Amino acid sequence: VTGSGKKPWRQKGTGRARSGSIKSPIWRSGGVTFAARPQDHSQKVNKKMYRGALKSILSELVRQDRLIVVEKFSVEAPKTKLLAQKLKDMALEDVLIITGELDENLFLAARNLHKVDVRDATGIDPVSLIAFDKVVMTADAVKQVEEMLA
Amino acid sequence: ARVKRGVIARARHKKILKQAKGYYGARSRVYRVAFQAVIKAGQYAYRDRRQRKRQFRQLWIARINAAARQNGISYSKFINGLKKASVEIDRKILADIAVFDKVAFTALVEKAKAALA
Amino acid sequence: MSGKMTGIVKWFNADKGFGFITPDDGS
Amino acid sequence: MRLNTLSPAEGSKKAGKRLGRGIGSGLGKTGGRGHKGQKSRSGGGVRR
Amino acid sequence: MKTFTAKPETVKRDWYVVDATGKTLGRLATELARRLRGKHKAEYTPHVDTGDYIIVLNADKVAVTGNKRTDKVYYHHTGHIGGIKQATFEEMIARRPERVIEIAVKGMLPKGPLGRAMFRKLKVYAGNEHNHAAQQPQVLDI
Amino acid sequence: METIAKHRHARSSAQKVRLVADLIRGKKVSQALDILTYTNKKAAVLVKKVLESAIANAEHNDGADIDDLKVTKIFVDEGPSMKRIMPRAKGRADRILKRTSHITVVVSDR
Amino acid sequence: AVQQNKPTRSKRGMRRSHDALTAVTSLSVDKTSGEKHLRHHITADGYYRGRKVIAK
Amino acid sequence: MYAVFQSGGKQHRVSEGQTVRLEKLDIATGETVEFAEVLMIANGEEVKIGVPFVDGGVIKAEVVAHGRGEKVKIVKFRRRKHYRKQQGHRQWFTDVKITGISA
RNA sequence: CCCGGCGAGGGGAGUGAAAAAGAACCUGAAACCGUGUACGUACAAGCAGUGGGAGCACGCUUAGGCGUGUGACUGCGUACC
RNA sequence: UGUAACGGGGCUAAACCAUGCACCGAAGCUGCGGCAGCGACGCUUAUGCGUUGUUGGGUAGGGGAGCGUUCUGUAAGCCUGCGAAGGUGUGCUGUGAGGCAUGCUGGAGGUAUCAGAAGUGCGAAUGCUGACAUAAGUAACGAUAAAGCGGGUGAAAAGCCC
Ligand SMILES: [Mg+2]
Ligand SMILES: [Mg+2]
Ligand SMILES: [Mg+2]
Ligand SMILES: [Mg+2]
Ligand SMILES: [Mg+2]
Ligand SMILES: [Mg+2]
Ligand SMILES: [Mg+2]
Ligand SMILES: [Mg+2]
Ligand SMILES: [Mg+2]
Ligand SMILES: [Mg+2]
Ligand SMILES: [Mg+2]
Ligand SMILES: [Mg+2]
Ligand SMILES: [Mg+2]
Ligand SMILES: [Mg+2]
Ligand SMILES: [Mg+2]
Ligand SMILES: [Mg+2]
Ligand SMILES: [Mg+2]
Ligand SMILES: [Mg+2]
Ligand SMILES: [Mg+2]
Ligand SMILES: [Mg+2]
Ligand SMILES: [Mg+2]
Ligand SMILES: [Mg+2]
Ligand SMILES: [Mg+2]
Ligand SMILES: [Mg+2]
Ligand SMILES: [Mg+2]
Ligand SMILES: [Mg+2]
Ligand SMILES: [Mg+2]
Ligand SMILES: [Mg+2]
Ligand SMILES: [Mg+2]
Ligand SMILES: [Mg+2]
Ligand SMILES: [Mg+2]
Ligand SMILES: [Mg+2]
Ligand SMILES: [Mg+2]
Ligand SMILES: [Mg+2]
Ligand SMILES: [Mg+2]
Ligand SMILES: [Mg+2]
Ligand SMILES: [Mg+2]
Ligand SMILES: [Mg+2]
Ligand SMILES: [Mg+2]
Ligand SMILES: [Mg+2]
Ligand SMILES: [Mg+2]
Ligand SMILES: [Mg+2]
Ligand SMILES: [Mg+2]
Repeated sequence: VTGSGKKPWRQKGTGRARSGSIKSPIWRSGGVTFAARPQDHSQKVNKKMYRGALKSILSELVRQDRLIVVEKFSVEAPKTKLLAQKLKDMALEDVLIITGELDENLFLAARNLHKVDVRDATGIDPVSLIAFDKVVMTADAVKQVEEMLA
Repeated sequence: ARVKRGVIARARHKKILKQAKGYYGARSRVYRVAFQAVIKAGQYAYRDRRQRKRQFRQLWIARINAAARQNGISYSKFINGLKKASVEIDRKILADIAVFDKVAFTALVEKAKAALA
Repeated sequence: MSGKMTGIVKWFNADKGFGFITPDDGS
Repeated sequence: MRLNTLSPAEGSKKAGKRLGRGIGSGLGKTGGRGHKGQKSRSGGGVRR
Repeated sequence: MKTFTAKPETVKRDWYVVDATGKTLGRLATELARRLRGKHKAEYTPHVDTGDYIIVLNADKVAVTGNKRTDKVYYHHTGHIGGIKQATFEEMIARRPERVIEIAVKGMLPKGPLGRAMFRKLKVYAGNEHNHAAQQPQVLDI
Repeated sequence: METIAKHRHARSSAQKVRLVADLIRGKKVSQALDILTYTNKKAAVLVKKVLESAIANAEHNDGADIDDLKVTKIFVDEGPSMKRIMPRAKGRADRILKRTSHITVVVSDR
Repeated sequence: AVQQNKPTRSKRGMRRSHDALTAVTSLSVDKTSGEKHLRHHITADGYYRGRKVIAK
Repeated sequence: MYAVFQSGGKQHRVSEGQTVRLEKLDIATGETVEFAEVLMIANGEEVKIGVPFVDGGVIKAEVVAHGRGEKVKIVKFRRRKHYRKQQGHRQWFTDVKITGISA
């Protein structure tokens, strides 16, 4: 705290309480007693625990019928209108679309829709796999997920 | 973070200050005094739930002793008569009959006298 | 002078080193 | 299986002590420290 | 139900005349305080004055046993610092004999506003006569 | 028909004014004005000027005859206290309080 | 020379029980000008017991 | 006419057509109970005193309602010993209405 | 527009959705101080309450009697850390 | 300091000794109802379902289970100008921390559930800051060099001007 390290009054003689510092955390505009620091909240997860969790929740999306597998999912031109038409034809609103390839027109046509997210097969995460209502996998992305996850 | 605790401490003080209605002075206005006074009222209420059963039994006994000596027998003779006649009437009901139905109390006295004779 | 007014408590206890009206020091 | 349906295992998360937050918590005014020792003092304790 | 309580408006009180010639002082006084309290009534109530008005006559001819007639001492204090006073039984009888009965009953009555109200019903007279014939008092034999 | 007049920030103590205000509660206004005329307090000058303002407001703004009027409510509230520092001996300072008031006079027929 | 407990507002009101003002009982009326004045005092216009004792 | 009977460990003076708050019974809210152990029946200078109980007497009552009583607060407080408790309590009861005193 | 000292301040009128948004201006708690109403209180002694409890006032009500406020009198009872 | 060496009144028993029958008398015991803990036993346990005993004063202290607050996800969801939060009342409810509903004010945000992280709960520290009491409408109004009157001005003059 910006201040001075001088006693605001003497130790004794006055009728007031003992005090040693104006920066005291019991004063107005004093310090915080346990002031925080920039700390890292990252946890370690073991690799076999991360894969056990992904293999668990992909089994649960199968058992809950929240997983859709198609051969191909392409958009001709990078238009969100085309993507919304295709997802309306698929009867999908809240969806994660994981594709084993890099589709730029699909990334651009899905970038503005908050209901829709598009991932690479490497970039899948459990919290997205839960936060989205349906998950659409390319069959190649299935082959890659099965290969990473043994 | 930084929980600001004005709402909680206000409702916590008003829960006590509602219980302290009727008290004199700062005992009904000031939390430091009221909380100190509500606790004493809970202590007294716990105590006097026990003392109620003493004070009414004492009142009932004094009313039975009056109506029995009005009919010419003491309390201690009269309870011993009702024990020897096996009459298991409790002394709330005996004080009520001694007040409202003095004839039935007289009949109870004569049962107790006949149980001693 | 709201400065002097804000800070008055600091010094109304100005000298406060005086007392000892107990010549019989209690020794 | 949503983010508002997960719950941890039993006995996994334990609550943790919070000293000096009332009589009912158990860890009352002194917080497991007794009275007027060296051990009750802030930073107190002897070396190994 | 709830236990009956007497009510001060609906309570009835009666008048009794007791002759105090030759009777023992304290054994008289506890029966007087019993009937001023109302402990002879089935509708007795502690916070209610249910006792009876009592006229006590021949108060100067009350009897005590032993040598207490010459040895019982009534101390009191005037408030002032030397103000302890002292009177014997036969001095209180010669000077103001009603106080003897009044003090004995005041000591046997409850302490408080109700005990003072019970004491207001006690009406003692040194002689053998009273002005309260208008209240049709009965002869109480103790 | 009630008519209100207020002198907010009356430079006077509320305790000093309530002595005057208690004299005329429930009175006819001709009697209250004579009491305030021959009362020697400063608060009588204040509360008289307020009662005159309440009368003139009742006559102008509300259409009321003065002879039937009667002071039904009058009360003095504590105002904001401007505060000064008065120096004392041995370097000690004392903070005097300079009380204010809010005079309120409600006058009506009923 | 100072208190040990804060005295109540009840005692404060009981101390102020005698601090009430006595209003003037009745104003005397001049017989000539018909205006009201204090008994045994002159009027505001300068009358007292009828006559005009001083112009103004 | 009144009568005296035991219920819930305690006794009750009661006439016909009375509503009596008893301690909680295991009876539904509309059925009819019968208190056989009657202690005294008075019928206007026609008393009968149960030496151990009245033989032929029985009280037929209808259960009106069950319920819980008024909340009471239990406060324990040991001064200067850093101890207090709070505890509420509501006691179950059962209001009945006397259908008739079969003497 | 009115009272007032060509004041302060206020009452109207008017604006505005709102002036209990009027510049001492969002919401405006508490301590504290007041006005009014109900009850109690001037023969009465103490941690000021609690248990009981008359009476009074007010509401409800099918009169059933319950509430609410007060609390004469009375048993017990010497604050907290 | 005052009776002041029965608690008092008072007592010649209302004292003492012996015996006896009564009765009062505690939060003790018993009765009725309700909660919980730990053990039994059995179920066919869903790891709790009957019965069953027994236990339940408690500081330091150890163990176990919870409430509520702010924030993040769930939540571009739900509630909300047909009135949010907040404030003030009332009624109901739970074993408790508490909860729900609603009247008035207020006039725009709040947030279930299940998880997560805490600047997470205050009556005390001669605690810090602000506001308001108290004493109290009391002390005092600062050299005991001294004032009085007329007139003026002015809303108003002991204090200003002449
Ligand atoms: Mg230095
Ligand atoms: Mg600052
Ligand atoms: Mg800071
Ligand atoms: Mg790694
Ligand atoms: Mg209040
Ligand atoms: Mg310590
Ligand atoms: Mg030690
Ligand atoms: Mg130690
Ligand atoms: Mg006593
Ligand atoms: Mg100086
Ligand atoms: Mg002190
Ligand atoms: Mg005075
Ligand atoms: Mg103006
Ligand atoms: Mg706004
Ligand atoms: Mg405001
Ligand atoms: Mg307030
Ligand atoms: Mg009186
Ligand atoms: Mg006193
Ligand atoms: Mg009660
Ligand atoms: Mg002596
Ligand atoms: Mg008992
Ligand atoms: Mg027990
Ligand atoms: Mg049981
Ligand atoms: Mg036990
Ligand atoms: Mg325990
Ligand atoms: Mg402990
Ligand atoms: Mg959020
Ligand atoms: Mg609203
Ligand atoms: Mg918020
Ligand atoms: Mg609220
Ligand atoms: Mg609201
Ligand atoms: Mg904190
Ligand atoms: Mg505080
Ligand atoms: Mg503390
Ligand atoms: Mg402090
Ligand atoms: Mg003052
Ligand atoms: Mg003065
Ligand atoms: Mg003085
Ligand atoms: Mg003086
Ligand atoms: Mg002076
Ligand atoms: Mg001077
Ligand atoms: Mg002059
Ligand atoms: Mg001068």
